[PDB]
Amino acid sequence: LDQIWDDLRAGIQQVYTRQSMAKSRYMELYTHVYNYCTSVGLELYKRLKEFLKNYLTNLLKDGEDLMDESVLKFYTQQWEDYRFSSKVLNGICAYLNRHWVRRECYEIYSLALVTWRDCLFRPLNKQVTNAVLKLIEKERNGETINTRLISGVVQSYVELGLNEDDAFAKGPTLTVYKESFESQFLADTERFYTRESTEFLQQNPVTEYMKKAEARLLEEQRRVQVYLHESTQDELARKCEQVLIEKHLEIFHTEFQNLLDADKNEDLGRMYNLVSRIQDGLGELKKLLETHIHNQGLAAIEKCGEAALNDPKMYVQTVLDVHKKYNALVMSAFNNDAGFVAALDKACGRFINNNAVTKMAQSSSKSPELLARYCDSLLKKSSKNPEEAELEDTLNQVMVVFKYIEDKDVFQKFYAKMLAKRLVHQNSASDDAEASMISKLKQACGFEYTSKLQRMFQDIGVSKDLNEQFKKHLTNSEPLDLDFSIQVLSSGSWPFQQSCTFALPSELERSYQRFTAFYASRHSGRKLTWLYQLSKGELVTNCFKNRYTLQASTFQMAILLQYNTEDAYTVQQLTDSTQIKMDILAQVLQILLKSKLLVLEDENANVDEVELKPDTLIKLYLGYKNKKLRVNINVPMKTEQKQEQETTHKNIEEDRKLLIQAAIVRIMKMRKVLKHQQLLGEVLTQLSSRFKPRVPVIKKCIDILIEKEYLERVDGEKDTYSYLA
Amino acid sequence: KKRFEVKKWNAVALWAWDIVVDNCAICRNHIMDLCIECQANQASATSEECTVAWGVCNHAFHFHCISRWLKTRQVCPLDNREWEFQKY
Ligand SMILES: [Zn+2]
Ligand SMILES: [Zn+2]
Ligand SMILES: [Zn+2]
Repeated sequence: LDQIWDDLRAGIQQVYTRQSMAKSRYMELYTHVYNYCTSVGLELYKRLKEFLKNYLTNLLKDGEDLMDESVLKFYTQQWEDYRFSSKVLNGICAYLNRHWVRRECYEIYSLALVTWRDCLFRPLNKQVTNAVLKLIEKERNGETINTRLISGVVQSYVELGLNEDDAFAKGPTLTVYKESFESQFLADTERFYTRESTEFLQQNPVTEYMKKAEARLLEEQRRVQVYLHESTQDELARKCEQVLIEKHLEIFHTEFQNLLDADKNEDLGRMYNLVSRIQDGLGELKKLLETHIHNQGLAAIEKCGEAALNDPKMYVQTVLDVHKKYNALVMSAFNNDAGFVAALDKACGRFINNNAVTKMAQSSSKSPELLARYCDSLLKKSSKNPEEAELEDTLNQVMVVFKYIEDKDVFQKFYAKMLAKRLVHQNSASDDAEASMISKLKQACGFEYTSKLQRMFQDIGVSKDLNEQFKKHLTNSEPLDLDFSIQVLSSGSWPFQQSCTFALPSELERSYQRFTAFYASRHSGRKLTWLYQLSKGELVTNCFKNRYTLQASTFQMAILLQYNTEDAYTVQQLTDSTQIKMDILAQVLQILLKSKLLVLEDENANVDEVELKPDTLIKLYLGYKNKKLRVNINVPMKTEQKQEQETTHKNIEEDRKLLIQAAIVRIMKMRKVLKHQQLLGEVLTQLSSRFKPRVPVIKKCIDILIEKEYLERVDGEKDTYSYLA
Repeated sequence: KKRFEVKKWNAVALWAWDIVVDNCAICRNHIMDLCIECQANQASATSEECTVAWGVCNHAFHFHCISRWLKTRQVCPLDNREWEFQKY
């Protein structure tokens, strides 16, 4: 009764600001209560709550309305000494908490806290927090701050999370924290930087802004691991982010660009990581770098120009420069972010298939050509040789450019007409070079792509074999007068073209008939068509006051062996004896003249410009003299290379048509009845991997496919066709 | 005086099959712009397209003379085994 409560309070009034009271006191207090609940004793709690609800009201009286860094030095220590005591008090009321509170079917310490948010539901919710912010505002400087002053404050509101009846609290209590602080924290923190952002924004640098707004973000993260609670950090961060990065994006985009125009590159990394944060942040930088490098490329080649147009190393190289340049940027400053790798790739693709170069040449397809021509210049017998890895490496580079080639049919087709010649003439740099190229290309475009490159190869080993068969057949009952050697290529597997009606000069009759005989001993019917436009042979002179070994084309040898008799023939004369078409003689005579084995009547004639007329004499120049014994005058027409490129390109145009038809039919079969647009669309979907047909070309194929009755229009329907078998 | 003597000579030759030129084979009438179908049905795009289609067996016929066989049989109208194409 009123007895134990008078002395119980006597102690409870002491358990606070405890003078290290002897355990004798607690023991009394404990059983003081043990009995008070046995004499329900419900009243006791009623007394306790009252005692608490009072002491604090009185506590508030002190420090009453004294916001600040006042409540600081205060609300901390106060909550502190209160806590412990309330803790000790629960330990005391223990018996109470037991048999009273399970009877429900309301602890004291809890009561202690609830009783405290009635010190909160007053000054300490409102001005104290607004003190904390005052201290926190020392984000700028100062020190020092004494985190301890805020930690207690914080851990308080956290703890006072609430406890008026849920039982215990499933997730974190943390309703008071946010609503009494977190909310009031963030809002006040934003303005800080929102003022400093715009402050800086105008007074300092787009570089020395990120550098800072970078660090502060870090700080804000720091000041949460020590004046926290756990997620006020991302929410805190999510906030400082919006304030530093992303309402400043346009204030960053214009800067990002300049950071490109100047290779100022760690400025881009921070530019990135910052925007990396904001969701959908890169979306634009990814378009700026995308469109940016595109320029660089479209420019760096633009400089080269009329040169690049005919200089593969330069063209391909200038390209592999812009690429390998900006690639390392994405790998570096942009953390090889696939999104930014796309930018690069999309741009590279854009300017590799279209640029000052292709424009001049008037066609996207030059690019693959120049990439073809490059490789050949690379797989061709080099003046010396190239270092293994070196080649293999550049060859792996050519493939980076290839990776963006739109007309890969064009590349392939060239790389083919080129391998042809290289194979045909044992003129390859390293054999393992080709072998690697073919592989390097097989990977992307499968065996099918490289099949023909391999057919040619394997078909060449054969010829080598058969040649021996003949070289052997010689040291047999059959001796040949001159060093003979032949390449017997499968009319089907090579890209050659028989020839220009030759007359086979006598000195070659023997070797022709013999091997022609020797080949009879193989394929009963097999036809040999002798590619004279492509055959070697050497000449050895006795007429010039020096011994030259002319390395010459068969046509040159033909016209040259002609001088073994009457000395100076007009053009008509050679085009009758050699039986080699004027159109072709002239260009060859052009060459023979340019090397002065031949010299025309007029010693001033600029052979390299003069026009050959049937009647124009072609004197053998006997005074001839070369700075070399063994001269290789077999560089045919200069123009040939042009007609090759030309005729070889047109050889493709007609080849895309068939592949296109062969798609239409393919599609029209699978579909049976289809609308124009969809038909067209499909065609692309198909052919993209090799080349993007131009609608008007397909449109053409469609008709051809109708004429050839493979598919017809559906009478009484706008743009529709039916697969008619 | 004026003397050149052939010391070396590297020739190059294609090797076909020789069920002769005589014509095409699967329409037979020389590997000309004929192939039969185009000749009569001339002045049509389908004619201005007539080329040789090289086998793999090395028999080759006009493109058409074969396109138009395949819609039916795939084997090679001269070497039993199937077609393959290559070169135009
Ligand atoms: Zn035919
Ligand atoms: Zn035809
Ligand atoms: Zn065949």
